[PDB]
Amino acid sequence: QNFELQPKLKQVFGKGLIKAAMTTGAWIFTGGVNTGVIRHVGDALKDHASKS
Amino acid sequence: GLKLFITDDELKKVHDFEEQCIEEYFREKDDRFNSSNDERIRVTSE
Repeated sequence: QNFELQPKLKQVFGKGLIKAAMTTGAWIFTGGVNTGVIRHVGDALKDHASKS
Repeated sequence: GLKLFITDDELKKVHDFEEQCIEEYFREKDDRFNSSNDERIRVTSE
């Protein structure tokens, strides 16, 4: 189901998941559709595809 | 002649080329603004 996280959590977990995926060239299996935990990685990748 | 008739698979290929170029250029552009000395001085001020 759809949820939300803390903002200070979303800055650390969000950008740190992005730089987990840049510095080694990682793969990220998600649950696919834009719900919940995938809703936060879509906003984190929105931060990714604006600065890297 | 100088014109090169291109078939539809490199038509989309030069298109997604060109989308990369336009996005990468915009990214660099705004990076040079957000790394310029003038900005640094100001953002530090505010």
